[PDB]
Amino acid sequence: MNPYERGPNPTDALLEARSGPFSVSEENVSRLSASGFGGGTIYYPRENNTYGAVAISPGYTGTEASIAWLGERIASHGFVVITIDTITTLDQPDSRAEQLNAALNHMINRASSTVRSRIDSSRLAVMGHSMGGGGSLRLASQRPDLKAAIPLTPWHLNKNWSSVTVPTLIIGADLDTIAPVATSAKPIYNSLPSSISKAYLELDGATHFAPNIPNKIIGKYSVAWLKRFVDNDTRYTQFLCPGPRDGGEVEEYRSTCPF
Ligand SMILES: [Li+]
Repeated sequence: MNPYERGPNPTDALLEARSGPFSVSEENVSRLSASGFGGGTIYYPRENNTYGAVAISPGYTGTEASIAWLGERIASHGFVVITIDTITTLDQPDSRAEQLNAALNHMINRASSTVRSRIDSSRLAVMGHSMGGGGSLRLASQRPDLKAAIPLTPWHLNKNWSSVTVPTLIIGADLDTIAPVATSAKPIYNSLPSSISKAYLELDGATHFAPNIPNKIIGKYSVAWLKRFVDNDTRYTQFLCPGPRDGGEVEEYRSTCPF
């Protein structure tokens, strides 16, 4: 029925494990190869299928090492993911929006034949930490063709992204003092309309930098959002709707369920 389904039927434990069910290979992107971004590493499933593609940007002063684990973990579930370095570590969100677009075009048009052939270039997503998260919002606003956006503890000058129609998962951190959710992630979340697919997930006991180490909640619901909207995979609806309990790693969850 759904031609884009990949991998076995999902369970909690499957989505929580450090690695998903697809075995993955890497392709190095040199800075000299990258036009308009700082290079990075492409993780892809070795199995010969087509998959959506995802570009992930780090945040201010951040390197790709800060987001590496999340690239390989998402890839291990059935996606082609590039984690990038940016042109300079001090680039601001709109510049990162540009580099995320550059990262997507590198994967689709510039990567080796082994990577390009595994990509359905009509199904793309962006993700970002902090200023990279504002990059994801800005490019999503500019590229309503994208199928998903996951800003992690995001910050952008502007908190009004009501013009975005891409299905967007905002992840915030309750102890975040650098992009406090009160002024950034939650104003960003509430700016998106009820008419689009969206959700807000606030980590419990979590600082701005919780996305930069392996985190089973971020891994689980990132994959779940990408499955539902990059792959149209309704097997994953049940993880997002009504979505995670509190009381235990999840402090708060809002959504426009049902999807
Ligand atoms: Li908390």
